[PDB]
This record gives sequence, C-alpha cells and structure tokens, in this order.
Amino acid sequence: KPHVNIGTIGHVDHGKTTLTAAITKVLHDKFPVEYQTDKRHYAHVDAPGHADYIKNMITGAAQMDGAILVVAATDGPMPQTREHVLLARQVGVPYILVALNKADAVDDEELLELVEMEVRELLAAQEFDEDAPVVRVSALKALEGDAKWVASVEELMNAVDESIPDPVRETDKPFLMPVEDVFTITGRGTVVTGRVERGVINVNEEVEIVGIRPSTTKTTVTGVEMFRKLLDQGQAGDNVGLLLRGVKREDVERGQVVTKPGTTTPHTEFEGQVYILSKDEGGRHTPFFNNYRPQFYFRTTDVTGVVTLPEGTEMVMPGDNTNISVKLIQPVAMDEGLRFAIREGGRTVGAGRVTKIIK
Amino acid sequence: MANFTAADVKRLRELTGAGMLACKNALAETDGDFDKAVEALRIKGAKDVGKRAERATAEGLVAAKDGALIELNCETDFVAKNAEFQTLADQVVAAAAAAKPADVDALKGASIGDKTVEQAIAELSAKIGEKLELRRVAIFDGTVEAYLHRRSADLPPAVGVLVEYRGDDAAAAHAVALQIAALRARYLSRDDVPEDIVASERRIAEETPKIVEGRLNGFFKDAVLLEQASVSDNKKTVKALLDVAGVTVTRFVRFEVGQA
Ligand SMILES: [Mg+2]
Ligand SMILES: [Zn+2]
Ligand SMILES: [Zn+2]
Ligand SMILES: [Zn+2]
Ligand SMILES: [Zn+2]
Ligand SMILES: [Zn+2]
Ligand SMILES: [Zn+2]
Repeated sequence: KPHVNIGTIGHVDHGKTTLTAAITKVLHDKFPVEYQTDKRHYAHVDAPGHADYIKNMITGAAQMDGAILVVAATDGPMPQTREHVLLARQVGVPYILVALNKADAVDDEELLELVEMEVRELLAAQEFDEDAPVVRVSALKALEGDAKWVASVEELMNAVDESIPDPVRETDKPFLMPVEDVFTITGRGTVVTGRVERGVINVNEEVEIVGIRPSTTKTTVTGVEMFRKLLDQGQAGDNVGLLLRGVKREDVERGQVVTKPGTTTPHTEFEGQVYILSKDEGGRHTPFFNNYRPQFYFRTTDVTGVVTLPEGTEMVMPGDNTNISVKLIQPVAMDEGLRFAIREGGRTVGAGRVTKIIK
Repeated sequence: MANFTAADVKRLRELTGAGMLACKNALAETDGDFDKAVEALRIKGAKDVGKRAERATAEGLVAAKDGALIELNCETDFVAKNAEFQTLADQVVAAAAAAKPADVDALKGASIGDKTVEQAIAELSAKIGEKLELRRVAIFDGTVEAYLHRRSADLPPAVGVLVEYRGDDAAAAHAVALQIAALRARYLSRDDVPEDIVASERRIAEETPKIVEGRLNGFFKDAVLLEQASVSDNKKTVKALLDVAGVTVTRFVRFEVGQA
C-alpha cells in the first residue's frame, strides 16, 4: 500500500543502471522507474549530478525516503564516493544501504570483506549507520538467471524492505489547508475552500487561521462540504469547503492557512535555498543583486519580500542555485522545509525552500 | 592469490589508488613481484584513460591565479566538487601562472612538481575513472581583475572572467568583470568584430537599407562589451561608466564550464 522513494547513487561504470534493471527483472519474475514488493511499491529517483539533484529537491520534483549506494566489488569505492555519500548526508536521506555489485568477479573472499569495511568507514565518516546492510549482488549474473545471484538481488530488495522505514502518512501530520476562495453561503455563514495539504479535519473541531493578516484568528469549523454534500471529516488531499463560525467574509483571504491550533506560526523573515530559472527556461534575462524585491508565492498567494545576498555573493545569475535571506512585507505561515515560488508579477522566475526562520 | 597475501593487495591499492581486483590481477600477473605490479597498473590506467577519451566532459571548474585563467573538465560534478580534483586544478593554474604558457599544449608539459600537467591529469583520471580535460588557458601579462562565479553554492566556480586594464579605480574594473560574466559579451569594441561575422549577421537580416543597419546596431549592443547597458544601471553604458571611473580595458576573457 505505501509508496516509498529510493534513490540509487553511485559511479556510472559500477553498474548503477544495470543493477536497477536487474531489480526490475528479478521482481517481474516474482510477480508477472517503479518496482514493487510484498510490503510496498518503490519509486526510483536518480542522482546523476549533485547540483541538479539539489535543484530537483528544491522544486519538489525529487525526494528520497532512502538510498542504495552502488559500489563495485571489483573496484571498491572511488574518490567521488566520498561526495556521493556527501549528497545523501546534505539533503538528509534517512537511511542508506550498499550494493556490492559485480561480486561474481571477485574469486577470493578476503577482498569482498575488505571493500566492505572501506565502504563501511565512508558511511561511518559521514554519520550514517556503520553496520548498515551491505549486500553482495551481481546485476549481470541475475539478469542471466544464475539463481545464486538472482537470490542476492532478492536479498538486497529484502534489505530495503526491512531497513528503510515506512514514510509518515500525510493524514497523520497536523492539519493544514491553504485558503483558495472565501464565500458566504446565505444564512449558513462564511466558507473557506482549498485542498487539505496534510492531516485531517473533523466537523466540529477548532482551528487557527494563520498568516497574511496581522493577527491569527481562532474559531471552530461548522461544516465540511465536499462537492456540495456535507461530510464528517476532510482528509489530506481532499477539495473541501470549511464553514467557520462567526468569521465574516472580509476577515479571511487566500494565502491564509487553516490549521490545527498551535501547530503553525506566522513569520516574516527567513533564510532559504533557491534555484533561479535560466533565460532559456523562461526566467530572468539579467542577474539580480543585493536589494531585489520580487513576490514569494508560498501556498496560494504572492507576498512581496526583499532579498539579501549572503556575504561573499556578488550577484545571482539566471540558472544559479544559491542561498538568500528574505524579509516579507506581511507575515505568512511557514515552517522549515516549506516550498515557495519566486515570481515577478506572476511569472515564476525561481523556486525556493525555506531553511531557517527568523522573527 | 598465487604468490602474495591479501594484505599485499590492500597495500598495492592503498598506494596506487587503483581497483582492488585490478590490483590482485596486477600482482598475480607479475607473480608477486610488487614493483612490477605497480608499473603494471600504470599500463592498464593508460589503456583505460584512452578508452574513455571520446567521452564528453561538461562538468568541472575554472581557476584563476595571478592573471592566469584555466578551465578543467570532468564528467560529473561529483568529481568537480571532490578535493583531489580541486587540488589538481589549483596545481595546474599555478603552473600556468608561473610559466605563462603560449597555448594549452604549452601548459600540458609544464611542471607541477615531480610530474607534468599532462601526467598529473592522466594519473588522476585513472584513479577516478572519468575523462579529464584541460580545456583552455588564458594568461594576461598586465594588471588584471578576476571574478569567479559559482552556479551552485556547494560546487566550484563554473564561470570565470579576467579583465586586463589600465586605471586606478580597482572597483570599476571588478564591476566590469561581473558585467562580462553576466552578459556574455563576445567582443571588446565594434572594430574587433570580424568582417565575415558582420556579413553572416547582415545576411540573416536579408532572410528575416536601414533595417540591416538597425539589426547590426542591436547585435553590436548585445555582443560588444562597451556597447552594452551596465547591469548596475541600464540607463548608462559600460563605456560611459568606465570613462567616469578613469579606467581603460585593454582586454578580457570569460570561461564557462560546459558552454563555449
Ligand atoms: Mg537509475
Ligand atoms: Zn504504486
Ligand atoms: Zn502492490
Ligand atoms: Zn524570456
Ligand atoms: Zn585468486
Ligand atoms: Zn608532489
Ligand atoms: Zn575584485
């Protein structure tokens, strides 16, 4: 039932691709990209390059719930391996496991023992579990059908199943819905609409509405209406309208989030990781400097803020991937990790993700 | 393991940085003589570096020391941000800065210490398993301003600019550098544009008396540094601001990894 994102990282010559194909065949032999097991469906994410992996996680296009390091038993690790692992530590993949590929070609076992610990010290060097699963696999022999090796690929995928934890379900997180529209249904009160971003909401719970306006509002939801029928709860992912007790149409607006009280706080200054669209991607034609003032998109509405470049950054060019500080003109509901768009009058010119709140 | 231990193979790997199996093969190939095996690994390294010579090298960095500018290329940016690659780059640019080589092939044979720049690259190439290329070099004898630019904060600089100049407004020269780095100016003045590129662009305007003259006034404004609009203030022009600064630009260059 749960889907899980697992990156595969490693040297191209070591069989990164080949071992992925080997996994698909071995599982497709078992149950006659994406590959699934008993427990889970798995989603493959790649990391061909560090920087444009980082781009992709900023834009949300890529996230890893765990990662497989592919190291050739023949060679053992490489100087870059240090850097591959480093990517995982930096974006913060929760758990890593290693696939000693091409293990058929190492006739003396003392060498296979030996590359193990090399790889184990790199994982240890970098605050990953030192005694984490290291599996001996032969992608190319399993593809051929050698069951000794087919069994190893099965061993590796079984390793993924036990050792990568289940990801937290979005309905178990605290409730939050960004407001799209605000209407009054005559004689029933005002109703705020949107898509439940996470958590659940129930027909007579109490909620806080956060951001945009000067002061957070606290009230209770009086009806949860999907399509035009009234339900008892609204789940993460649902399109809903929430009737709010005694909250007049003019005291809520898009860009606000309705949340489970005390869980989210408005903010006005933050540090952030950004990727700036190139001219050939549709973005700025010119670089921007130290007193830039675009609008920051957030969840449902733009909020204007002033960029501050970090000490040592002269300029930001189109295509750049860097860090900034932002002071918004009005407060917006934000947590660390939150994704936002950088827009100039309504055209996205860049993509960012909040890394540290201030004030 | 015909005539040597496994600790013999660990060591031969710890010394050459080569592949565990390639080391074991190497020792058994010489039957345990350890010195012949080291030289045996050198042989395969050279074969394997050749085999990947036709590969593409679009990631890497640029380096500037004392008015020398180089671009060193690899396959992935994992290698570009690796310490052993940056140290090689540091070495090779310092080679270039001291020897002031005429062309790239001059810099290849320059000494880096106990080995040449070619050797040092080819030798690091084999240990990494990617193609490595010294792509281009630029040496300015005069007084220079350099600006190096990171396209991604946790990578090495991917755009580099030298600006050779006469003047005492140091900041004015540096400000130009950005302007070259940002706006990809191809020529310093109008005159410098080859006449066979002027026809190449005047002939595309026929495809598309005074409409020809307008296009060229435009494409001169794009691709000539002095005819561009200052990034700090597009009301004024590059040339205009230098005159106020009291700074004259003798020549400049801009390297970008992967781009031309
Ligand atoms: Mg892959
Ligand atoms: Zn699925
Ligand atoms: Zn299934
Ligand atoms: Zn455009
Ligand atoms: Zn043997
Ligand atoms: Zn030395
Ligand atoms: Zn300077």
